[PDB]
Amino acid sequence: KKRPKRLSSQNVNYDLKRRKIITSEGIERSFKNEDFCSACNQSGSFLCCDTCPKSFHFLCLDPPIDPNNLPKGDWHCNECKFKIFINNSMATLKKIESNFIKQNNNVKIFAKLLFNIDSHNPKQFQLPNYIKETFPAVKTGSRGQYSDENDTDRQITKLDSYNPDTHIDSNSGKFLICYKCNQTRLGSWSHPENSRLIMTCDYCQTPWHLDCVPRASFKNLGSKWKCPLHSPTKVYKKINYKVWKKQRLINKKNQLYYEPLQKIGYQNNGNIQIIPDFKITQIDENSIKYDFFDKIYKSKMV
Amino acid sequence: LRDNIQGITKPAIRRLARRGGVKRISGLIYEETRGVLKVFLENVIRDAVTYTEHAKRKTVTAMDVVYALKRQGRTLYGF
Amino acid sequence: LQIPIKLKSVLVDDWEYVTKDKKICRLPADVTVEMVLNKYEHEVSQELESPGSQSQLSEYCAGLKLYFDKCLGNMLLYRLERLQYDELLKKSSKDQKPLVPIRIYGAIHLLRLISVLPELISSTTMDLQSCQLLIKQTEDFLVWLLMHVDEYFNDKDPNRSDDALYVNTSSQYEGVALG
Amino acid sequence: RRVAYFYDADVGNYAYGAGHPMKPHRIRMAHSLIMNYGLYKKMEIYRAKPATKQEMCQFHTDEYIDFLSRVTPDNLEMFKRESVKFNVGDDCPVFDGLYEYCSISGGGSMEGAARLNRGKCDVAVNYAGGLHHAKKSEASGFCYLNDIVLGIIELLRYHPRVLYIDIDVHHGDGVEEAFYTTDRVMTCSFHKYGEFFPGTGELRDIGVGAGKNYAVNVPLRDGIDDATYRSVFEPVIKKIMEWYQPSAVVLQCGGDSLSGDRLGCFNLSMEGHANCVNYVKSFGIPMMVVGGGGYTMRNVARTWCFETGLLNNVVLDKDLPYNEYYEYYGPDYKLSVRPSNMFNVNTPEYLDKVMTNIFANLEEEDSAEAKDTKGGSQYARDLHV
Amino acid sequence: RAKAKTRSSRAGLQFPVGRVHRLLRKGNYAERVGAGAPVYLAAVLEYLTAEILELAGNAARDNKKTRIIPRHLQLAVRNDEELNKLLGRVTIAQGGVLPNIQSVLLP
Amino acid sequence: NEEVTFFEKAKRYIGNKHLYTEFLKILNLYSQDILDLDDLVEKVDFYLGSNKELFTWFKNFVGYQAFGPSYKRLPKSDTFMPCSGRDDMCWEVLNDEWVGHPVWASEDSGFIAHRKNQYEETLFKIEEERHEYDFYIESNLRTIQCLETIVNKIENMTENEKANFKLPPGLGHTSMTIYKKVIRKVYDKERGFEIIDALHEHPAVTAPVVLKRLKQKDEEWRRAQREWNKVWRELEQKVFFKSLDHLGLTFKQADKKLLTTKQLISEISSIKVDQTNKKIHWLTPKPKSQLDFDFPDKNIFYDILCLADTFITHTTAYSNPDKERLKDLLKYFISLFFSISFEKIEEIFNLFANTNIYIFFRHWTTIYERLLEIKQMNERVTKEINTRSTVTFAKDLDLLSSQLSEMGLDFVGEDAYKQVLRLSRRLINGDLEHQWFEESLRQAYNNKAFKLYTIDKVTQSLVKHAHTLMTDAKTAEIMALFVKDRNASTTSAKDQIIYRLQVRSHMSNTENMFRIEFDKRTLHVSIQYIALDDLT
Amino acid sequence: KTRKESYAIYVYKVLKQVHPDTGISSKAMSIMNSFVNDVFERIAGEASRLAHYNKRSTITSREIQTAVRLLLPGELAKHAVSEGTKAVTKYT
Repeated sequence: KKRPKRLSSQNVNYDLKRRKIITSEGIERSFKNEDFCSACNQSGSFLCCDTCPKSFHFLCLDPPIDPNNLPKGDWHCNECKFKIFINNSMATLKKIESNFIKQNNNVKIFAKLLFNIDSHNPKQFQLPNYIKETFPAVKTGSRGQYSDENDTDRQITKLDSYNPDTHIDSNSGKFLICYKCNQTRLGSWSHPENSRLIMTCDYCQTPWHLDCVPRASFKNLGSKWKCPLHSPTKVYKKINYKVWKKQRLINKKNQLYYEPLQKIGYQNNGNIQIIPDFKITQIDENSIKYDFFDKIYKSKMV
Repeated sequence: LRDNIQGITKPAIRRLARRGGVKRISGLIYEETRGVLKVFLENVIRDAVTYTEHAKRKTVTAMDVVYALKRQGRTLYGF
Repeated sequence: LQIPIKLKSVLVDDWEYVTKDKKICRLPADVTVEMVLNKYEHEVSQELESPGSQSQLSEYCAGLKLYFDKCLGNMLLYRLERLQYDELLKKSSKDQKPLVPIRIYGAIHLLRLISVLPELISSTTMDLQSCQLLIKQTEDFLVWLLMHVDEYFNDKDPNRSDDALYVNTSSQYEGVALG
Repeated sequence: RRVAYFYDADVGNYAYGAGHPMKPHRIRMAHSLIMNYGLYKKMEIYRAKPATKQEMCQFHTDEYIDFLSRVTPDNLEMFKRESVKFNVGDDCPVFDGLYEYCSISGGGSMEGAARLNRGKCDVAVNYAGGLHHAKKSEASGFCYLNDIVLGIIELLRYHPRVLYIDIDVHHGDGVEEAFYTTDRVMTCSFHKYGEFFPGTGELRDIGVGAGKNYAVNVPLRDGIDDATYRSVFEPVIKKIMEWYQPSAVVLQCGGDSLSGDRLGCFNLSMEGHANCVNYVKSFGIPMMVVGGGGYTMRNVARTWCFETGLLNNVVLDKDLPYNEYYEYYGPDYKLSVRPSNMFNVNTPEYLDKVMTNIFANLEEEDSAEAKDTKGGSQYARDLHV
Repeated sequence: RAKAKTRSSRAGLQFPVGRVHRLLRKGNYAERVGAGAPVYLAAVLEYLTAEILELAGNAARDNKKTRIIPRHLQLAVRNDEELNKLLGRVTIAQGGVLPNIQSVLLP
Repeated sequence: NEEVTFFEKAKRYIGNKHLYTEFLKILNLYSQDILDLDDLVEKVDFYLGSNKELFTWFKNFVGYQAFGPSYKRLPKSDTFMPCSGRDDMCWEVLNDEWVGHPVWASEDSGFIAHRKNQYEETLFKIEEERHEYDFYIESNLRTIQCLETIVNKIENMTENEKANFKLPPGLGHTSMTIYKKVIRKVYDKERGFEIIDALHEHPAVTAPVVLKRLKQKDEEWRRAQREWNKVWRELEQKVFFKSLDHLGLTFKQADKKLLTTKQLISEISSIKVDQTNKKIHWLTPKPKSQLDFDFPDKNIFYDILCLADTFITHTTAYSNPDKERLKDLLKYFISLFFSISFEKIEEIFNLFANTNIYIFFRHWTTIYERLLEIKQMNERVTKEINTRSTVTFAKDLDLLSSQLSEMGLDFVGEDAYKQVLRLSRRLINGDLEHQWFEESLRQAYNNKAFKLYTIDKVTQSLVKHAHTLMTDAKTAEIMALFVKDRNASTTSAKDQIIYRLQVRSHMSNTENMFRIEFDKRTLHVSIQYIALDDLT
Repeated sequence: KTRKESYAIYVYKVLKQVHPDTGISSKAMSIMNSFVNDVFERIAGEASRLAHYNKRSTITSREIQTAVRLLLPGELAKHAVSEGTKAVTKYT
């Protein structure tokens, strides 16, 4: 059992490998004794160039060519072919795009902005630095998607072992209390079936049980789980419609703005904040009582 | 501008080695000298760029170069 | 550039539709460059002076069309987004008709184009005096887009009505796109 | 009652991939547990029909079949474009025999559906198929061709209403996504909602349009025993059989739900897996049974033999008959294996809530294919050695 | 007052922000010290510590050792090119050197 | 009737400030006239679902008295995807609009496979080895019978048809892939195409040699498969039951960390603070508590002691009189707590005490409930060990002769309880190996009794929780006070308060006091972690 | 006797976060403590001379970022300041 050499098929092939001895002796008589895409930031079908070590995907090309038939000549690059085609060409000893302006008809506002896209590499949309720093809550991802509610290399639990964890707080030790049920229901070690799984929130640390809300999995390996007690990203109404796609968080030079309006009968399409277009006023509890009084007065006419 | 590693002149490298007391110079010395000068220059220039970008400045002063040389233990006087 | 905060929110929502929700805008777009450039042609002549900047605005629109024709596959058009660019040529290679993106692409691609222009003007010797009115015209475009946010840019979803200028991507187009 | 088995000689003669979890070894050796016991007294054996290009193509697209009928590992380089867009890349390895295995599996599925349609056979069981994780044009969940939806549209010719019960294999979704806006097809699946490779769906998926409140889905956690499986299976099935007036069952047995698998941990023994078909066989509604997966061929062959013995309304003995694959199973030599030591995580408060809100929301080419060559030459009677 | 919460937990860090701030203030490096400087320093130290300990564990995994010894730390430091460049003038006790033999020495 | 007090009542109910801001945002979102009735009722059911009186109070003003995150609709532009053979009603029942993706539910997180440890890994490795070798040999024998079928039909009569026997691909069968597959398997990378082409275009010539290169290969494969199956069955004899265990293998490391006092005090304090809240200003907290323990029989109070003495005679760490004094004190708690004078060894009364005796008693009922679970399946195991025996088809190569648990470790011929207690005593005495006990326990049972895998460990803790029971001054003092107050007849609310105030003022406030209420009615025992109404 | 400042528990919880089943000996842990102290001293000195260069009496996170870009070469600094960036993004 401890010697897999002779016990296995050593004469013919191996445990699974194909030894050469089938090809060596085959009793035959019928022969009668004689790279990486900087503009893609992904991985897949790469295509390089004969002049530069850079590579691009087969799909991001400006001429759409099907991947089952590669272009001939190993696809000389956009830079090299456009520097041997239009850029470095006749009428030397001067700047090439100076004579471009004299070749334009009925267009003058783009003096030199049409020659560059003629002789530049393919490139997908990458977010500008000022736009991505304009929203600090918006950040790039692993290869560069949008990542706000999602979620080093630089070149498990089966029994009642995790349920005792995440019950004693790491900071204070106080028991986190569930909302819908007033019992945390840790369970018994003598009877494991009394143990109940509880969850946590990555935003406001709200406790939630697995029985109050329907969950079965753990959304913690690539997407932050949001408890069903916050403002939704979009609402849906049925009575052509408005979904209220939040308003996003602006932070540059504190551009969120903070001023109390009358806060009632204002119709600011949501967009409120609590203190004890793109206009947001503060909300206190007094205006909450005011506009609920207005709402239940206008709702019940009889 | 895009290809300027040839701006370092081979007889200039010869003069630099003559200042160092070199009697005989091989032909493969020049390329390695250009490479080591390029990597040292880009290290010091990166340090000076970081120094002048901490101060919200777009021009590199001589004091930035002096402090960059002091960071690597190659402090130069006169500036 | 003074991009409006609402318009910045619209652009970030466009990025989140392209990347996370992973949806693709309609090839027969309801809105395109005609109902903005022709709107400028027949709109600015009723409240401003007849001579002066009218001809320069017209040639600016012509230059924007000529730039949008040859810039669609270069400065715009995300990795997922380029898929609809391919078969449009495949239809064009058999129907004996050249393809232009002038009549077929919406205003969000105009937003993308006017958002990628600051990072390429510094590559060449851009003349500031001849282009100051160009940043002025682009900021006119941002304030005009800040004016019209309801009847042009819709926030709807294709789950219940197909009038949101944005439809989902199936696993067929995911497989042939993200390969 | 009358039951029929569909089996081909070269149905286990394939190779799905070297070391890949799902295997084609499960079906053929299962037939070795059919004739060796003596179960052929009620077995109507029909060989799987070699379906052609356009005969089965009423569900999947033309280019999909044109790819799988002209792909070999020898010429994978010139077909690399369709390998990455049809989900036949690293998820599904490319081997010779894809088209023929898919054709015989689809032929067996159509034969079972048509034999249910005539009513000559009360129950049409077939383990040669069982591939349902695929969609209209993709091959996800280690399955290439969806072999249940063609059965659905085959029984839709006569039976206006069908009942699809999906025992957990790999969180199947093709049958659910194929019919979502139609009230004539009812889909349900008891499964595990987790971070699986093909896992889609949610409890909130109830149906839209005309198919509203007819596409229910019951999610469970990682690890459920037989008693809790019965307690969660009984009330929802009783409620939907009360409120639909059923006509046909296309329930699919779970191959990956047994104790011990490469992916998925579900604690059902032979009794727990048998009660799912016992509850729906107590009604007497005619039924066609689809086969399952199974990352371990021995356990899935044992539960398939137990299922085939159970459809004869008899209890097969707790001993396996001798065959050419007699040494595959465990040293106990018993058909009923013991359940694994999985902790019971499914608290019945969540199950009661699922029952409560489920009760709340619920209140060409010779088509109809029943032609294939007769078997009987696939004799699995070897001698002891 | 209120419940005491450390600044490391607010910033998602394990290294102490307050201890780094104390050593910065008592270390007479500057007259005034910003709030984000101890957080940034703690993050940098935590990242460097995690990278070095992960490299040491990787170098000790094939050595059948489940504990970090100074030889493992020396191997992790000198094996990485950027760690060798940063710790160019750094001597590690009880670590020795890398076990490399030149090609001319081997017959 | 009024609505102005509901807001402060809800503010007191929620408690947390930021959750109150979130509730305010949700209620304002409802107030600004875009939210339907379903959204507001489904949000109130989560915000204020703990109480139904305030819910029904809210419903008198307003209220009633589609799909999830996946399955998103596709437009009617890409549906014209021309699928041949589509019938009239095929478009009616099949819709391409609603499709679902795994990456849509994953939300850019990849896919993670649920893999086990190395035992299941090597089990799956040898399982796929078995699959590949069995598929190879069955394809080989199928090709033997296929090539033997098509030789007698053209070898019998004449020879002109031998030279010209042109056939379409398929070899006269419904199969279309298998024979080329095995020619590719048994030949080179470039040869197999021209061997199968010759075969196709010229049979009855290369057929005898392709049978010659397939018969002796089949017989060598059969012999190597027989020896492979021998070593394979020798492997399954150890790894069949080990692959069925996922929590008992980690139970050795688990029992070292969940048997501490901190885990148990956190456990009881969990239900203590579950009982503490939502019981003020409208209800009175009962003196009786939860976490009760039931003792159905009394024979389990002695048999574990047959191990316990067997431990301390085996352990050389303790001195000479330590063993006899431990036995004396343990017989003392046998005598006074259960009110039993003496019984043969088998092979409302309330007490106030502290943490160490509490966790000792907790592991006492843990072992008691482990043995209660063991005796719960004792009848069914003693029923079907008798049906468990070797078959008559396994005598070819002497299966079940690996000497795993045939030394008397099986449950045949005796009761399972007595045999497992004897096996645990053999573990205690050191005659039996630990892994041999683990294999015997996982073989004789259905892998349900995972709790007894570290029993010696826990009874070590037991004697430790006895050895420290009469070591320090404080626990010995309270034990002497309990013995002096033990008259086997205590009346409630008569003399227990004097003892409570005498024992509360002697210890400090750091060590909390717990109480045990035991009565003779079905041997009921309740444990309360009382913290209030004791210092007043 | 007297209390001594050390980086024991912090380095240990970082190690347990990145390697749950790998320990460390006393000598190597002293090496790691001295490494942390030396990198702290180097970054503090670089930030101090940066602040003295600009006549700045305040050392903020920008000084630490500049010091990490200066002393640490290659991309190893960059991820580090990226970590510092999200540290600030978690602090604010």
